[PDB]
Amino acid sequence: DKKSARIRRATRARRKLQELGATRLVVHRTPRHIYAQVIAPNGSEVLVAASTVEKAIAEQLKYTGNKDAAAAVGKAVAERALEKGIKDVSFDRSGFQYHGRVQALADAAREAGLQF
Amino acid sequence: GIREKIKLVSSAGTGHFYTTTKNKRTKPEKLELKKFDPVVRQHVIYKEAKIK
Amino acid sequence: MLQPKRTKFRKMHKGRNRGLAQGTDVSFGSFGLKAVGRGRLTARQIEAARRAMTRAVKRQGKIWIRVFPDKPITEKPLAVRMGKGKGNVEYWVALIQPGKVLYEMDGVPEELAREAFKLAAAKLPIKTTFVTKTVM
Amino acid sequence: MKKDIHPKYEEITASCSCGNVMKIRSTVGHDLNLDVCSKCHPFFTGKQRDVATGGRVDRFNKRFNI
Amino acid sequence: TRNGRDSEAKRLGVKRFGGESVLAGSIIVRQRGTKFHAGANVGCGRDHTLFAKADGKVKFEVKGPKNRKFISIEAE
Amino acid sequence: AKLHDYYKDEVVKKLMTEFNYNSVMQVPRVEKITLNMGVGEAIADKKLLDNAAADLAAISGQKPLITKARKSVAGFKIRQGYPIGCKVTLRGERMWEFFERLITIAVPRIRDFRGLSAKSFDGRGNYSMGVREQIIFPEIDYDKVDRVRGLDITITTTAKSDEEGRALLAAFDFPFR
RNA sequence: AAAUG
RNA sequence: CGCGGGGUGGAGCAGCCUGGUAGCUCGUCGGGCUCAUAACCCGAAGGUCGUCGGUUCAAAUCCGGCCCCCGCAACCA
RNA sequence: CGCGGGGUGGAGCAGCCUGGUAGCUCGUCGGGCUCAUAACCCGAAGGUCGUCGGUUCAAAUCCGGCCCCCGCAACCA
RNA sequence: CGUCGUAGUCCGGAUUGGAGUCUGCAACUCGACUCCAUGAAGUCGGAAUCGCUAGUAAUCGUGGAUCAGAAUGCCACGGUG
RNA sequence: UGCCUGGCGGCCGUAGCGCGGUGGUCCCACCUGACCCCAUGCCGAACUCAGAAGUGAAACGCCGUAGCGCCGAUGGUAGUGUGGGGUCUCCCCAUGCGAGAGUAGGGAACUGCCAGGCAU
RNA sequence: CCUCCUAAAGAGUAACGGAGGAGCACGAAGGUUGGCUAAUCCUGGUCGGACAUCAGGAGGUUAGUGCAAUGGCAUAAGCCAGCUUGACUGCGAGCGUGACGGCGCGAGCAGGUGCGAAAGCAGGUCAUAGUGAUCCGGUGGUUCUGAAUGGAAGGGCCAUC
RNA sequence: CCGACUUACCAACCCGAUGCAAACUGCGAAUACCGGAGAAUGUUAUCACGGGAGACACACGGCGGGUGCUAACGUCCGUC
Ligand SMILES: [Mg+2]
Ligand SMILES: [Mg+2]
Ligand SMILES: [Mg+2]
Ligand SMILES: [Mg+2]
Ligand SMILES: [Mg+2]
Ligand SMILES: [Mg+2]
Ligand SMILES: [Mg+2]
Ligand SMILES: [Mg+2]
Ligand SMILES: [Mg+2]
Ligand SMILES: [Mg+2]
Ligand SMILES: [Mg+2]
Ligand SMILES: [Mg+2]
Ligand SMILES: [Mg+2]
Ligand SMILES: [Mg+2]
Ligand SMILES: [Mg+2]
Ligand SMILES: [Mg+2]
Ligand SMILES: [Mg+2]
Ligand SMILES: [Mg+2]
Ligand SMILES: [Mg+2]
Ligand SMILES: [Mg+2]
Ligand SMILES: [Mg+2]
Ligand SMILES: [Mg+2]
Ligand SMILES: [Mg+2]
Ligand SMILES: [Mg+2]
Ligand SMILES: [Mg+2]
Ligand SMILES: [Mg+2]
Ligand SMILES: [Mg+2]
Ligand SMILES: [Mg+2]
Ligand SMILES: [Mg+2]
Ligand SMILES: [Zn+2]
Repeated sequence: DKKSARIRRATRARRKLQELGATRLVVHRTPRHIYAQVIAPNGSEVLVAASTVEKAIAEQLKYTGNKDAAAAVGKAVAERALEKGIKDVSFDRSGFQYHGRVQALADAAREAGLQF
Repeated sequence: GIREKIKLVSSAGTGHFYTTTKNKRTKPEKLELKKFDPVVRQHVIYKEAKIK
Repeated sequence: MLQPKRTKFRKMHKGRNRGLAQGTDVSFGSFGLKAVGRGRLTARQIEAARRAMTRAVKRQGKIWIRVFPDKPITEKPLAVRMGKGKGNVEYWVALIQPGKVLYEMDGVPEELAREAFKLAAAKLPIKTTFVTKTVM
Repeated sequence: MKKDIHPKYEEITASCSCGNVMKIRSTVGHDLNLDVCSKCHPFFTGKQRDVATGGRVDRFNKRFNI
Repeated sequence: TRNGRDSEAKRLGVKRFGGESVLAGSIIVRQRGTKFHAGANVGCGRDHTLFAKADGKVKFEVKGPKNRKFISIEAE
Repeated sequence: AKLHDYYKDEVVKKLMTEFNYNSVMQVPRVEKITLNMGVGEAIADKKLLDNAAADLAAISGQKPLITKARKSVAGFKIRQGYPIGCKVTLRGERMWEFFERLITIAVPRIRDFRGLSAKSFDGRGNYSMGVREQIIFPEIDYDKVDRVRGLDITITTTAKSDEEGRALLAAFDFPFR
């Protein structure tokens, strides 16, 4: 019902991205956690992935489902991408409103050096 | 064919004008649109005028 | 006289009447009158046949009319030349292919049913045959 | 909720004939004085007497005595 | 009669079929709706006319949950 | 909020005792209370609708939405998108407060009140009722009002069965029959 | 102004 | 399109005719009067005075654009 | 057979003119007038708009079919 | 003397529900009257039409006959006028 | 490595419904609160943020189960290209192609990449 | 002129063959960003009834598309809201369709713009009707031309009636 | 006033079974058509450009049809 709606919201942009042939940064937010993964244009494989579910990121933070945490995740993924040589991406906000935590993560990524 | 044709003239001072249709009965007020003046090469305001 | 209540279209193309029929078996009744010949039964004809058979069966046992005159046939008025659009719908036909169970009947002895069908048959334009309920 | 579009909503004291004191949030503004409340209302007490079907035989007996 | 009218034929349909090597911009399908959908390296026009966005071979395929005909161009 | 507090400790407990529920989340709760004024007389003149809206606002501390015709019907002489009714949806603390008002004050003020309909539940928990007079609420002043009007209250709950909903309402000392 | 029984 | 003239209570016409100013013919109601419909009087409801802006103390009255009705000649591929 | 026009209470007419609205004259009914009737005066009622379908939210009204009427045209050898 | 202050009202009383009283063998159809409740229509009436010239019209009450009981009718009587 | 969970795909019903059961350490979901970021043509319902007392009730996931959906042969039938024939509105023969429907049956998906939890 | 069928599964294909529409509309009904999902039915609910408005379930696009028909449409092309003029100017590889006149689709490039955080999208509208060649004239722009020369008139070129 | 109820009555929705459709399709051929590769054969048979035309009344037969009466040496298309 809700998840389905979110998927519906997301999919138009996703299709467009696919038809561009873009290496997309896919974010996923839950009330408790935030997930980020850079996915190749083929769609079948991911390059780098960072989340608050990971023990390295979680141990540093106070609470995992907050704006600061999101920012941290964004930075982390971006650094990984840089290391892997992934510079240019497209932000797949995945049905979520570009606002608050998502937005924060994106901005952090931008700050780190991901070109989007 | 109740929709009369009108001539949007540039505020830039150039003789350039676009042309278009407008239903004058439902819309008495003048049409203003920011359109590209190809002579100045800028997006300028184009106020409505009579086709004459 | 059977005729469609409503129609999608008032007139219809001539078409062709080739192939074998689909309503081939005695489904509802015990006995049937299967069309051997190819042709087209009008609504009138069908009605006549029904009248013939009901009387024969003396309002005893059920009759089904498996065919329906759903195709309108146009006739151009007399002394009118060949142009000027399609003629008006005069009568309605069911196109009949060989194998068509036309009528079905139950609640009757077999001989009587046969007799009834024979009576009916003379009213119809196509050559026909008596058939029975078959297991499988 | 939205800042300006809504009517004023503040806690008021709703006095009653019961002696019951009821602090409630309302759009009234001033202090409220009630006639009846849920505890007061004759639902449990009234509705038995309020129907009053009775009987004719008893009435007959009462007034004539034979 | 009230019947003698019919419009000029629009010459629609698939113009370039499967395996047919085309130049970019070549119209693959003229159609009314999206009877065929634009896949990889195929653009959709304003009248839903599918055209090649790259040089290569036409590749018709059935894709997606709605089982729709997608035309892609594969590069040679 | 008092009634919410009551629910939190007592009503839930009562429900558990009665239906023998496995989960505490399995218990019914009142999701929303929806107030509506259908105002057909608004097509003749706009001000009546406004007045109705104001009344609604006075009744329940929220500013009402002005609902519009889903489809045009000639039988009532209305076109699509005609401002025909007004509606308030109450949720949370405000809703609770409204509920408290309704039972502790407003229902008692109903003229010739001999109970509420027990067989009025839609079949899946959600209760509905309607008042003939808006003056039963102490928010509306008797002298100020020009036109007599009413409204429908719709108590929507999480209850799967109507019986459960009924039970819940009883647990909140709802009048019934 | 005003026909008839 | 160019030019001229008009938009006046429910209708048409005066008041424009160089600002200081809502009358005419009916229409409607009510009253008096008649056998009365009427004739006739008295009394009243009924007009961003095409629309808007400007000059000015003061405009329907002057002017400018704009809208509509009419007339005018004019060519009209 | 073709092209038009129509069917609206008892009757004869309107409206249909760009869809939402039922009007006029006579008649009918109840009073009053006269000894009574007529005329006259007052007050009322009365219409699924030939019929059946269609489309707009909605049809007397627009479109189509069918029934009935009224015109016209139904020709050259 | 006080009150109501132009409202469908402290106007108006119809109608209905309940409780009664009396007359009478007997008050269902079908009496009058009382009490409590209830509180229609009606804001001076279309065409038309009636009475009255003085203690008259208008208005206010009172009595009698007929009568077990049962008058806004009838026949009378006075007041104001 | 094995099971479980989350994300992104491929695939597009042998994958979908239905009925029955099941899971909360983690995850996911509902959830608690909202002065603030932001939000409601009213409403913290949704969107959003700050959170973690409670529960898996709903949802979601998993396991089972032929009430359906779905897939589905072989054979036959229809049609039909070419040639030939007849009783020629339709047929038949030779030769090639060969359905649709139905039947036997299958069938409660399969699978890739990354991440987390618990195990060995 | 458009849609369907006739039309024989590419295109096309006739008849006084069978059916229907157009001679527009819209400064938003265009652009974009963000969000949303329909018809109908049942049950409950003041006035309120077969039919307004409010709930909830069933239902699953049977609805919608500014209008005919066909093909499309949930990624919605359907329905809301914010901000706006890309209903841009110059071009245009390459195609499609026409005997031709023509008509149509078009990625990308230059300039300049709008929406979006960004990727991106935007050269009118879901698409297919809504239209008229040439001549002759009318208006605006343009030093292109200018009959001895300077001007001008007239002509041309671009826009447009 | 809510109505109580039966009886050779017509009957929407839904379920089971039966057909029909040029303007129905949850299916779907044969042919045909478009494109690529290979072989033999064919007087280049193909395309382009230029000189010259004629023709634009067709007829019947076969197969697929519209119209007509599944009439016509009828009529109008498609195809050989
Ligand atoms: Mg068949
Ligand atoms: Mg007449
Ligand atoms: Mg009219
Ligand atoms: Mg008389
Ligand atoms: Mg009407
Ligand atoms: Mg009254
Ligand atoms: Mg006496
Ligand atoms: Mg569960
Ligand atoms: Mg086979
Ligand atoms: Mg098969
Ligand atoms: Mg399953
Ligand atoms: Mg074709
Ligand atoms: Mg073909
Ligand atoms: Mg969108
Ligand atoms: Mg749009
Ligand atoms: Mg549109
Ligand atoms: Mg369109
Ligand atoms: Mg000429
Ligand atoms: Mg010179
Ligand atoms: Mg077909
Ligand atoms: Mg010729
Ligand atoms: Mg010829
Ligand atoms: Mg020929
Ligand atoms: Mg033939
Ligand atoms: Mg011969
Ligand atoms: Mg022939
Ligand atoms: Mg011939
Ligand atoms: Mg023929
Ligand atoms: Mg031939
Ligand atoms: Zn109290």
